[PDB]
Amino acid sequence: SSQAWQPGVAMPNLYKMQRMLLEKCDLQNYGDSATLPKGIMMNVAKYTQLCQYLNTLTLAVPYNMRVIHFGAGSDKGVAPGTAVLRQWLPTGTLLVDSDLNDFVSDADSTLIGDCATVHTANKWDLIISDMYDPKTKNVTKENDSKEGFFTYICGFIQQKLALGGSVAIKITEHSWNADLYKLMGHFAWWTAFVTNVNASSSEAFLIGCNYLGKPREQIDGYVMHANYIFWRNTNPIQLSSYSLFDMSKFPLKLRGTAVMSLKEGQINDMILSLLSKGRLIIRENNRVVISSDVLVNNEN
Amino acid sequence: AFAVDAAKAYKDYLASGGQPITNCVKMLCTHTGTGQAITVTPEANMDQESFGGASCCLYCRCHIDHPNPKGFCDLKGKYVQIPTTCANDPVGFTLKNTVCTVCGMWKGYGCSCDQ
Ligand SMILES: C[S@@+](CC[C@H](N)C(=O)[O-])C[C@H]1O[C@@H](n2cnc3c(N)ncnc32)[C@H](O)[C@@H]1O
Ligand SMILES: Cn1c(=O)c2[nH]cnc2n(C)c1=O
Ligand code: NA
Ligand code: NA
Ligand SMILES: [Zn+2]
Ligand SMILES: [Zn+2]
Repeated sequence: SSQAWQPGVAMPNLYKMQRMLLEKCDLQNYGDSATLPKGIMMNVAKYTQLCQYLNTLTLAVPYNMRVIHFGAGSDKGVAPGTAVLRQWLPTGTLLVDSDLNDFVSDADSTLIGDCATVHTANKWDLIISDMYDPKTKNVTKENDSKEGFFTYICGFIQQKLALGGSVAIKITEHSWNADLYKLMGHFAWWTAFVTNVNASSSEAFLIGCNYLGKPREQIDGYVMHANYIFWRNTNPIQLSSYSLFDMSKFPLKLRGTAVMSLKEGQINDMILSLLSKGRLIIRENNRVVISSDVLVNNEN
Repeated sequence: AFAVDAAKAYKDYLASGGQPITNCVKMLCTHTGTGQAITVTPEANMDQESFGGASCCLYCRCHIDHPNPKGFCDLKGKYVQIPTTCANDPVGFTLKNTVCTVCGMWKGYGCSCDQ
């Protein structure tokens, strides 16, 4: 319907409330491709629509904002998604990206290695992940919750996402993790978002909006992934590139959201309310310092 | 007294018919921007395409040292505007052309300071 003019489709709330069993994902338009604007890469279009959707949420956007982007490399050796994120984010936003393999980036700093090697002294206002291993997709085997980089991402959110911050983590039918869905219940709001340019794929971005640091709701992540697939199986999404032609309101507005360093005992219901509205970020405002662990081997 | 001359190699490669470096990252934008050469956000006008800067830098893309004595890059982390007529070779364009230090436009592709 009018969804073709949106950047994509978010999982309707009624699907989130079901108790489905996990089935195979069988998309009506599987294999179809969207017609992209001349010379535009799929991953530029994909990240553009993701950012267009993120514009509709209550994201906290402080001064001195810091954003980290995992899985930012491509088989082309460049970082299209990072370039879109830097376009979208306010000028001056600190942007760090990372991937397993070497790539050329517009980020302020880039770490090359397994994401599990990545450590940061500071907390973050937004975490984006496009990490994906195509070897997880095996339609001949049972589809269990995956660990790997998802285990890292869950721990990283709980240790290094500022309260009030948000995440967008790429999943697919086979690339998913039950604890990550469970962690969506620790945000004021959450959804699974499918970009219109990639509507024929079981890909979605699992978005947690405004981190509360504790469960607002208990989510069974096995059931929730089954609910996500049930939604995808019963709701064909028409491939569409329409929203890419309307960039007039693309830039993320520098809201100037307040940043406060609060101790756990100080986070009352009024603070939680402010966090829930995108009106507050809780973290230190110190320097951004990152590192990657390097395993040292002498093969002589 | 030896250093690899990457700029000359790419120019010579182009002049002998080599295919331009590809996978420069083109951005979506309104194409109603200022048209300046290198900007903090896409600024293409109707005559230009905007690209992620690092992907259009010969030295970035070839994994080699920048000629800036401190190794600084003019393009990485910014957006470069390329005339649409030259967008088949953004790396060659940024290598061969120079930005006006007064108006910020490309010399010969926007800069009117000599009027
Ligand atoms: C779909 S691609 C990334 C596309 C990229 N976002 C873009 O803008 O074009 C998947 C990325 O996730 C990375 N990745 C997969 N597993 C990883 C891991 N354990 N640690 C770090 N990066 C990983 C891959 O190397 C790969 O570059
Ligand atoms: C999403 N999806 C499908 O919809 C589909 N249909 C048939 N094979 C399929 N595969 C492998 C798939 O991943
Ligand atoms: Na945020
Ligand atoms: Na998959
Ligand atoms: Zn460079
Ligand atoms: Zn000039």
